[PDB]
Amino acid sequence: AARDLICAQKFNGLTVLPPLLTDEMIAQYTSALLAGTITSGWTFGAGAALQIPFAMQMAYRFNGIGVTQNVLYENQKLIANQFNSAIGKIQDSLSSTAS
Amino acid sequence: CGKGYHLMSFPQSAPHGVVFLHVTYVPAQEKNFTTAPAICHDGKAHFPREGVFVSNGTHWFVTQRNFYEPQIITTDNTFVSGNCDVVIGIVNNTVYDPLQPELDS
Ligand SMILES: *[C@@H]1O[C@H](CO)[C@@H](O)[C@H](O)[C@H]1NC(C)=O
Ligand SMILES: *[C@@H]1O[C@H](CO)[C@@H](O)[C@H](O)[C@H]1NC(C)=O
Ligand SMILES: *[C@@H]1O[C@H](CO)[C@@H](O)[C@H](O)[C@H]1NC(C)=O
Repeated sequence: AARDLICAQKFNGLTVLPPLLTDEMIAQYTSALLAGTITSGWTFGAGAALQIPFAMQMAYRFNGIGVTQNVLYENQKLIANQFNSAIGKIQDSLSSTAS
Repeated sequence: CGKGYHLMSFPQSAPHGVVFLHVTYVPAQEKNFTTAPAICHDGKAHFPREGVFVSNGTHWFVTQRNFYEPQIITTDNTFVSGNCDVVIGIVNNTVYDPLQPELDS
């Protein structure tokens, strides 16, 4: 067809080098960080990864910000529904808006 | 200030720079335990004040989060909120009351 701009760049001595980490390696790192955060909490970032149930981890997180942990255990399904709805709104916004 | 739970730091001089000696806390020897979010006693839900409910094969204890120091579940280290029909994963156990043996004796 027609001459590309990248070919005209390459013919004049300009070269683009590939990065050391491929996208699969970045995805593996992100998945490892996500699994360590979900299963262990913050324990995996300061030593060995110690398992904890996720409801108890979220009770720990509420106890961090000054709310007593019975608030989560009495409103667990509502907070789960709010989190799922917020992830759904992020998915809808990323499917709709591109700015 | 380093990797782990930070405790102290010491500065040292270097040519065109500085060197920090970060002292940290790293947990070492973990152990598997069975846990519950609450203790149902006399129709009331008991939540720990600070720490976590753990269990060996027979008994239930309360211990702090970063070190295994099990203690007898008592009304001093637990607080009451609601009943047992709401919390998911509640278990049945007894809670010690220190006033009853002092009043009886
Ligand atoms: C705990 O249990 C898991 C699976 O049952 C096992 O792989 C692990 O070695 C146990 N001990 C520790 C200290 O995690
Ligand atoms: C659990 O701990 C209690 C108190 O130390 C002890 O009496 C009991 O024998 C232990 N049970 C098991 C199965 O280790
Ligand atoms: C806990 O005790 C209550 C009443 O004592 C009983 O109705 C309930 O079934 C018990 N729970 C379990 C898991 O045994």
